Amino acid sequence: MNGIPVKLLNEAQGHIVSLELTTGATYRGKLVESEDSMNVQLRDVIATEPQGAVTHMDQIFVRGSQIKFIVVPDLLKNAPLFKKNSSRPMPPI
Amino acid sequence: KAMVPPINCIFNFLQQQTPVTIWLFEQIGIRIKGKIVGFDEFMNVVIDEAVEIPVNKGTPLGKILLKGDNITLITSA
Amino acid sequence: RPKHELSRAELEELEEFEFKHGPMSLINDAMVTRTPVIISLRNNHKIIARVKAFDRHCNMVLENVKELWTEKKNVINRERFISKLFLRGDSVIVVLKTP
Amino acid sequence: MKLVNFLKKLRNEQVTIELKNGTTVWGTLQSVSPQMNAILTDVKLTLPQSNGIAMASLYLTGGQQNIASLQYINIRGNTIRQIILPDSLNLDSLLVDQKQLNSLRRS
Amino acid sequence: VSTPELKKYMDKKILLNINGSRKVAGILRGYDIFLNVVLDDAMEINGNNHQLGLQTVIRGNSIISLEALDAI
Amino acid sequence: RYYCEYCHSYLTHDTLSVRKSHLVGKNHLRITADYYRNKARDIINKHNHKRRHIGKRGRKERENSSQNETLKVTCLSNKEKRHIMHVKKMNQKELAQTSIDTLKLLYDGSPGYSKVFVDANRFDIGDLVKASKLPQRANEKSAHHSFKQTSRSRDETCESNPFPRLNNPKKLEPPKILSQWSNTIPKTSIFYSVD
Amino acid sequence: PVNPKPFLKGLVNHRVGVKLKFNSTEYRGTLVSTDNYFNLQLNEAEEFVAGVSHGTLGEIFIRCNNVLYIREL
Amino acid sequence: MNYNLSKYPDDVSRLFKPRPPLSYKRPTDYPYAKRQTNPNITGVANLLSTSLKHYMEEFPEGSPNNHLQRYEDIKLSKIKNAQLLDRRLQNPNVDPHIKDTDPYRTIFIGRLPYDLDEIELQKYFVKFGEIEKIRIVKDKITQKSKGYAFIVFKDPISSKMAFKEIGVHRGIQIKDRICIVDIERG
Amino acid sequence: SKIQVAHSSRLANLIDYKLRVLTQDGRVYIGQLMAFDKHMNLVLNECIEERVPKTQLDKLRPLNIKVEKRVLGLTILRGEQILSTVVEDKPLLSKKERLVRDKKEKKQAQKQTKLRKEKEK
Amino acid sequence: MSTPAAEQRKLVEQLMGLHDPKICKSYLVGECPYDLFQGTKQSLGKCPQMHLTKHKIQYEREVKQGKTFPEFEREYLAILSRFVNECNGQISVALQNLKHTAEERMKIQQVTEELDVLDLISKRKEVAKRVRNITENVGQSAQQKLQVCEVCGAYLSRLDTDRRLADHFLGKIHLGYVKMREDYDRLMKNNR
RNA sequence: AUACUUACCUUAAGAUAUCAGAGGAGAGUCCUACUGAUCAAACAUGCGCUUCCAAUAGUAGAAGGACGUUAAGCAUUUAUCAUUGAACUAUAAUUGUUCAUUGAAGUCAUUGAUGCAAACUCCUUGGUCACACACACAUACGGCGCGGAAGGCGUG
RNA sequence: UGGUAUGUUC
Repeated sequence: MNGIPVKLLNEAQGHIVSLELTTGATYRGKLVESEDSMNVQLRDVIATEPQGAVTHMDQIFVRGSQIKFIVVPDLLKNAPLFKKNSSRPMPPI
Repeated sequence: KAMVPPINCIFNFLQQQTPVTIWLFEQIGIRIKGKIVGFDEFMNVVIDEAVEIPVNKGTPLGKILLKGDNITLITSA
Repeated sequence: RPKHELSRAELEELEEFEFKHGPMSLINDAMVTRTPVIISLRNNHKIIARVKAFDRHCNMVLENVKELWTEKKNVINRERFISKLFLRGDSVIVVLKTP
Repeated sequence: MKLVNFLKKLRNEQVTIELKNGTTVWGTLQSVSPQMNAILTDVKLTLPQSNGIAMASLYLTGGQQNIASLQYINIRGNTIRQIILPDSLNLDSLLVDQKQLNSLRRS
Repeated sequence: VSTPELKKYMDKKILLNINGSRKVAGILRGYDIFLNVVLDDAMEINGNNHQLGLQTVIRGNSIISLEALDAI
Repeated sequence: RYYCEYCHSYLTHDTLSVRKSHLVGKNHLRITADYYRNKARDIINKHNHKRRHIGKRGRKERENSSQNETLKVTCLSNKEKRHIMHVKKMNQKELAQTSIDTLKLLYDGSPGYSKVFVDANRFDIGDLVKASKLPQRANEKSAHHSFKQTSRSRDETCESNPFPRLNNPKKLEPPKILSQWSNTIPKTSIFYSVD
Repeated sequence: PVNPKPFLKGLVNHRVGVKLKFNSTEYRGTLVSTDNYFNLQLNEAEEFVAGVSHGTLGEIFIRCNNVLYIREL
Repeated sequence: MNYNLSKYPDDVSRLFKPRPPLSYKRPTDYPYAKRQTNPNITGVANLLSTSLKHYMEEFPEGSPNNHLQRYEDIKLSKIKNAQLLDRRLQNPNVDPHIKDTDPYRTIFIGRLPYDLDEIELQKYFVKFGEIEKIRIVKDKITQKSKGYAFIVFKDPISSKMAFKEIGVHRGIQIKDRICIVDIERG
Repeated sequence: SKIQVAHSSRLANLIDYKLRVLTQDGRVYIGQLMAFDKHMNLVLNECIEERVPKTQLDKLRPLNIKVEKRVLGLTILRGEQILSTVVEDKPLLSKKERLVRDKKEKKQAQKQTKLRKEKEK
Repeated sequence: MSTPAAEQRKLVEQLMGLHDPKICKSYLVGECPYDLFQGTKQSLGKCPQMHLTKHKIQYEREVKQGKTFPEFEREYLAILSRFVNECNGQISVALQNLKHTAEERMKIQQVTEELDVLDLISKRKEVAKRVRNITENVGQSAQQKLQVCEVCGAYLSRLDTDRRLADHFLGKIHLGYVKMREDYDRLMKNNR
């Protein structure tokens, strides 16, 4: 259905992440609320245009197809989404 | 006021029959001016009385079924 | 008619009916009469070849490919003969059939 | 009627692949996804006569020492422009389309 | 499938960027599940000024991001 | 369907309004915070030692090393090393949690104390403080604390508190010293200090 | 009032013109058939590079990937 | 970096001190204003004039398609089988075995046993009305019992009641099988 | 680089390998994969992104090449703007040690299910 | 749907005289009660009449300048009156259930046993016994401590703070029912 | 932990490798602890197979780096436009030269950026293993030790 | 035929 990477992107909500866009502009800020379509909203945004300059947005909202990548913090190195043999405690009928 | 979804925005834009400036792709693309008569779910917009002007001597074009994947921006001139 | 509400497992029959009596009349005529067609691609690679198979994505198998492109510096034409080819429908600009 | 199932019958076939960037990849096929994500081994790839982005993509894959010899490359579907099959393979027996034959028998 | 969370941008001035430079500053009147953006009183900003009619609708394919120019 | 890997709780068909409300509730917060704390504690506490490589040492190194001296090994009992390592763990966590807060209490009567140090009238991150108040939908969380808020507004000017010594200040804290090395302090002061 | 599908089913058997995205390929011919993915099939088409012609083509299949619009003369 | 909106406590936030910001350098690709494929692609009319005459001269004949020929042979065999089935099905008044009385009193019992006899079938059919005639149908190529019979009774109401009593209780238990009875459907 | 990548392996078998994934730009990401999906969205542990400058490209055109390396750490890269992925370096622990670790994870998961069944009673 | 293109096709197919029974008059005027209770626990199922956006836009364009139709307004008034009568019956049933819970048999027996022992010094003893009976009544009422919502007829609480109450008022049921009460009061002010 | 209120929601389907033949069920479909063949997975197992596994008879060195130093190393290149005033080269929205009033944004970086080149130091990895400090080879090298890491082929 | 979250009393 959804998959592991979109669940990991929805996992790190409310944390300082860093995006890079397809044009080359790198954003960095606190993730407000991520979605399954990766259309992600950031706050306290610092932006670097592909020309080179640095600016600051207050509340950005980027579409998921114009994202090169996004960096989650390192404590999500150890996540239960990464566990291969985690069993399921009795799903409901 | 309220919320106006883009499909109802284009539908009211169709009912009012305002003069239309439709933009397209970048420097190869050419800005078109006309009047909307039909559209669909993939945003294939049908326009009439089309005059094309390049990016900064317009030529008439007639009636055009402009496809969706090149449409960028729609304004009321 | 909406695509999701037609039927189940009978969409292949409608796809074959669109293949026989739709825009696919030229790819069908080339694979049954073995006539050579000229496919112009999105990077000036013009292909003269015969069609072997049809796909929904216009993925086409071509046999006895004679392809030609033009390098513009000055102006030279470089060609290549390739025996078997599997062409993706992403690259295809246009398909012309000769009578 | 997807012809990716035709490429699924092409295991251990020594082919070339021209990509949309312009790189020619000579290697044997191992497997291919139904989304045409094809894996190849015993690979040498070459950017012919330019595109500096393609030269960067050619060199920055490890194993350059402009023919680059690599052991294992997975290739995404949308980067595949065309794939050239060896002429010794018979296309009349690999394109039998047994799924299409079962669909015609089910009609 | 999922409706995007543009509820906080209901009556605030936003600034769309189009493809590397076309900064359309408007007031968000509505959106869809395709990020098509309806803007009232649009304004093209160049690094000069250009007005873009009373209402406009902008295709979500060329939309990359949007700056919330007004406080929330 | 949706399954929380943290809380080990299932859900109905995947609604964004339900999944958004699941990551706000207090049980998911407790389980998630405890899981992150325990995984960080495990990756700190895991002493991944190097695999040892012992070679056949040289002859003259053996005649030099076995004749210089023989050192003494110190070692402790089980409860002693357990108590010492527990004190070292609480010292490491209290050093990881602490921070120097001298500039906040040292510029307390400054005329721009209500514009930078108040942390609510701050410009760049003050909207983040004013946004999530944790609005205390429980009545007991609002009825528990009965002390003053002492919220310093931005509009406080220099006319208020003109003389900082008449309004009773606090004497500054002394420089804290290590308790394990507290026996080497000079016991005699330079000047006579009363009270 | 109108939709692109009845306008495009009624556009069959007319000297129509199709511009591509590249501003150097315009094909003007008689439309034959069109599917729901809006692939185009033309007959006795003519190539138009930046306005000037090069020669007649004939029966041709224009892919909906590279079209920009279709016009009615 | 100092004060957060985050719902997590400060002990979690000290563990969530993020990475340092990324060291920006100059990009390598063209910007998205310049990202496009190649312009001025010439027409294909030059290949049909000069290159087609050299292409047809090197390969005047094409390769045969064995898979398309096998699919066409399978379609032709299916069409011939359908035509033979239509000729065998299209070609009750020209049958000497169906030259009995009217079908109002003539019921048909199908899926009967292959080793049954006419005496037991007559004794089973004469229980709910007087039977006038009985005829078990067999194949013309072989003398095997196909399991079908036609029983014409003296009255239509008694034959209908016998057919209802034989087809209502999950088929009549004829001695090795369950043979249901119904109308002749002539 | 004498690694001898497996001859019949796929993305489920290439997990926890130090990949060297190529993109459309050529911005090569080096790091361990830990997850994927249908769109080939790859998370990358201890990842580094390397490029070549425009001045170095003239020397690269037909030796030493000074690549520009930035450190990303744990990132999550999309499958749209990527081109190809290879296996650069083998992981730390071996196949038998990963097998023993997977058996310990299975036994720990079965013990956790027994603890949930004991707490449910 | 799993793809958004089929959702947009559905929006086009449902977006593209006028006095016909197929058009939902409560939706043609606005705020149909079968629309304001679609997916909640108080759902009525599915509206048998069809809803359309083009007819709603035509009705808005007619009511802007052209004219107004009193028949659809009277039908919406009758539907709102029937739904308000059903909700008032539900609120009266909830008030009767609250009165039955406040007047249970064992609770009234305990209250009568406390009041039978409730009878200067005698006045102070009677005041202390009345305070003890009031404390027992407060402990009996605090076992549930459920009030009655004056508008929507739900259950509330007095010791609950204003934030959980504000979370209660922002629901689909309460917003829809306050809008229906505003429409009913507007139609009763216009009719009378 | 029990009891109750409230806010949101209440589900895209079909299937689990392929081919040929025989039998059963009222041209088409299903089943066979039915039979032969291909393929996949798991567990074992062997191929004088393919690659790698760091001195100790010393104070070293192989692979990958430093987001380390010398190093502000050496050689190059840039660090805003317009109106007017006192002269002015002058096809420009006076561009060029010296000085200034004013007008819109106005990356920090010039100890900056690119290229070139050497030395030093420090990090992660290993069989730092068992015998010996030894005279072999045109069919070029007795690959005929105990293993480990990666892979190929073959068998059950 | 149910799930998630929250607030009171024992």
